[PDB]
This record gives sequence, structure tokens and C-alpha cells, in this order.
Amino acid sequence: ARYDKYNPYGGGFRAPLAADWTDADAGKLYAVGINNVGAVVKGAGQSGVAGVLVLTKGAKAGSIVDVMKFGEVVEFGPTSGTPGTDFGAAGTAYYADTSTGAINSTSGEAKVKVGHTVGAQRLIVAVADGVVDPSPA
Amino acid sequence: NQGGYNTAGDIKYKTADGVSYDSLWNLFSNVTDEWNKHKSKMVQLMTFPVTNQTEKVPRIGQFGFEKASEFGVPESKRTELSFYQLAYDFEDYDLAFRYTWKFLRDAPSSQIKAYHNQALQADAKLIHRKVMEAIFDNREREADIEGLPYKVYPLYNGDNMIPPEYNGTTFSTGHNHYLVSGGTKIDSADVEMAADHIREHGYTEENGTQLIAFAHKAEIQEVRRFRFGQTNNNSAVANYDFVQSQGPQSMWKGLRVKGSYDDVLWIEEPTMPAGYVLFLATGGTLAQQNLVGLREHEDAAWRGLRQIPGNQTRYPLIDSFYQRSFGTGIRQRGGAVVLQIKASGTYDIPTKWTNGGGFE
Amino acid sequence: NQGGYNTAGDIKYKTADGVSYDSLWNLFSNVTDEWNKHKSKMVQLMTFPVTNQT
Repeated sequence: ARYDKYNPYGGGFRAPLAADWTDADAGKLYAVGINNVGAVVKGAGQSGVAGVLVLTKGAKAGSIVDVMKFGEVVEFGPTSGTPGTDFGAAGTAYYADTSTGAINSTSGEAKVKVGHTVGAQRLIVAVADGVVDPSPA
Repeated sequence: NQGGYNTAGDIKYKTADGVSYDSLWNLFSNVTDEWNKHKSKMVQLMTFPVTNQTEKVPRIGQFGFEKASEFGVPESKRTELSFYQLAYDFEDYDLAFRYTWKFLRDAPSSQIKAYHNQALQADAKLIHRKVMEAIFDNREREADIEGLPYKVYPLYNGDNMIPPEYNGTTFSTGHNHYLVSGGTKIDSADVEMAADHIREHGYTEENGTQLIAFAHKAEIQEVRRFRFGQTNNNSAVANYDFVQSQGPQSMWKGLRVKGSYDDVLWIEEPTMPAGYVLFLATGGTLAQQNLVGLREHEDAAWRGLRQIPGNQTRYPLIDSFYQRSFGTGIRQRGGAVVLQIKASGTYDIPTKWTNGGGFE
Repeated sequence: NQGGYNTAGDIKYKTADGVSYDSLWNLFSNVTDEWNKHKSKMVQLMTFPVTNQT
């Protein structure tokens, strides 16, 4: 995954990273939130899911990251796939597990919608306010 | 080879007919034979002088484009550079002439000049062997440059290095350029396969290049049979026609051209062990330099064949040394193919060209 | 003390992180130790050149 189109004015925000992210995560996409200190963590923090994040390289705790709320992500595939080969399905909605921050096409009541795909490799990011269904039958 | 000190008792003065041996030794004083000249000619076509002790072969990906709109902006494009790294080897080789004082007193002066002219022949024979084993010995080697180890390579050899994709033809780990014919005699199907195994990497006639093949005469007696649509060895069929050269061109680079199969020119090569063929690209856009790099020392004081003054000097024993130091590696790992003519199984390194198995 | 012949392999680089091995050895090409200057002073104030062997 990579940021294709990012808008600094309300499309995303600067925040400090809460922990080190290793080069094993380089080019993966995760959903992220804010912890009680005001720093970025994978999954929901206290904020719920705040947005999505890609790092092109590993990064240290307390370094500044740009979290995307609205924009386009290219070379996209699910968080469990290999970056740059294991691309997504076309035309389908994508959902974050609020615990790990892992994104895949499987919907679930407790998950947060992050976007949908326009062709296999391009995700239109537009993160939901909250979970898919806060009142299951 | 003879070896040892030259002694009184190795000296010959006059024939029973009264003819002096110094006049016989005077024949060998300046000549070079057609066999060493032929070996020197194989080196001269097959090699280039190395300028960088290590090379990088870089590549870049592709962009593409999108259709426009009244609103909205394109998807972003980038490319990432990558390379493979190829070093060239280097080693020192030494030779000595030794004399007793009475040998230098009484031996004919023409014999000393013949020994000097034979050192030049031994140098040519050494460079030829070291160029051939760079191709036919399909083992990997290591060289130290600035004190840091580098690999030096034969052709593609079943290794982890992946050939660069040419035109959407795309490759894997374990690619190869030493080939086993799968048959006791050469087929036209082997010649067609081997020339395509070069041409899949580029090195094409559209890329302006010419292919050449070097073969022992025993397999050229098969190629003369290859008339279009006719069966040849192992019940394969010639998908092109053999054309004899005039008298294709009668001669190339000063070598006796037999003819063509496909567009590849065929040349008779008596140095080749009988069960083998070399296919080699030439000219055009890729083969502006030859298959094997020759590396020599950075300092002009240490390049060339050199004489060192010896360390027993005048009486009762004399010696002197010749030295040359150089080495070899392949840059264009896809620019030539070695074909072995055998019925089944693993490729064999020719004993005459095993690295460390001998010299000259 | 280290001893023996100087060999290739006692040489260890042409350059390391851009510095040259010739420049490193050039530092020591003309040094003199202040202890060896002191020792040379002590000899000079404590000896004389012998003209008469007995």
C-alpha cells in the first residue's frame, strides 16, 4: 500500500507515533486510533478508529506520522497480504478489526468500514464514524 | 614438460653432418606457431579489457498512463531502481629458467633466445586456458577488492541470481546457460533451442546482433545434413535450412566460416573437446563488448608479462623469473550458451578446463 | 613485539569510510617521542666521546 492522494486540510492529520513500527510493517496498511496520552496506536485507541496509516520504512516512537481519514491508497491489499504482490479485490468494501487494526473485505458488526476499492489495487479511503452495527439483533 | 636446471650434458654442439645446433635453435628464436596463434585469436574475439574491478548492472520498472476527466486528477506514478553486482578475479603466475655456470659458458646463444620466445608462448597458453575455464567451469568464485569479498560468476548456472526480464518474457531463480543435449549427437532442435536461449535475453538480430557458434568438426558433420523439413539425429526435424558459405559470408574476423544454420554463423574450432559447442552473441546494441572480462593490476609497473632478475646470480647457479598477473569473470551471463552433447544427466566440466586442474 | 615478515594480509584496506591508509601511516612518518628527546638529553649531559681507549 502507498498514499496516492492525501489532503493536509481535513483529509488527514499529524500525530506522534506511540511505539516503534518495524520494517516488517513497511508498506502494510493498518487502521489506527489515539491512546489516552495522545499518540497513534494500531486498532482503536480511546478515540475508536481515527483513520488509516502506511509507513514506507520502519519508524521510532515519538516520530510524527500522517494519519489518513479521506484520500486514495494505491498498491493496496489486505493487511495480512504481502505488500506489492497480494493485492485487493475490485469494487468491494473494506473493514478494520478494531483490536489489531488489520483491514480485510470481511464485514462484521464490531468492525469499522475504512473504504472501498475501484479496481483491484486502488482503495478510496473514507473512514466511518463508528462500528458497522452498534446494536446487533 | 622437462623442468630442472640446464646442465652440461643437456648441451648439443654439432650434428654428425657438421651442422651446428645454434643454427637449428635460431629457427625457434622468433617464430610463433599457428596453434598458439589460433588460441590467441579465440582470446582476442572472446574478451575485453576490464576498466572497473566490479560492475553494477542496473534496471528500473515502468510507469504507464490513465484516461483523463473534466474533474479529478491522475493516479500517481513512480519507479524503483535495482541492480546485480559482478566482480572480476585476479591471480599471479610465475615461471623460472635455471642454469649451471658451465651451461651458460658452453650452450649455444640461440637456445637462450628460444627459451625467451617460449615464455611468450606459455603466456598466450595461460591466458587462453584462463579465459576458457571462466566459461566452461560452472562453479562460483570469490575475489577481494579493496579488501571486501565479491562473487565472480560464470554464465547463469542454476543460481539465485534472476535474469532481467527482456520484453515481458520473465524469469526465476535456477535459470541456466550450460545445457545438456539429451542425445548422443547434435540435433537441429538443439541448435534452435540454444540460439533461442540466447535470444530470450535480447541479443537478437533486430537488436542488430550476430550469433556465432564454435564446434569441433565431428558435430559440423551433422549440421551439413540440416535441410529444411528433413529429419536429422534422434528423429528431430530441421525447421530452417543449412546454407554453406560462399566458396552467408566466406569468412568473419579472419576465421574460416562454414555457413549458417538459422542466421547463426558456424565456425570449426579444433581446441574444443569433441562433446561440446559454444554459442556466442556479437555486435548490435548489447554485444558492443565481448563475453569475458580480463582484469590486470592498477599500476603500469605490474601489468604485462615481466622479467624479475632471479636470486641465485652468477656462479655456480643462475636463475631468472617471468611473471604475469591477471584474472577473469563474465559480465554478460546471458550473452553465450554452452551445449554439451551427451545422452542424459548432469553437465560435466571439461578436465582440460577445470580451474586448478593445471595451467597453460 | 609483533615480529616476522610483512605480508599481504597485514595490509587491511586501501580506504575505510573514505579515509586512506597512506594518510594514516603518513601521521607517524616523522614523529618523535618526548621521552626519547628526554633520554637523548640525559645521555648528552651524562656522557663524553672517548678519544683514548685506555
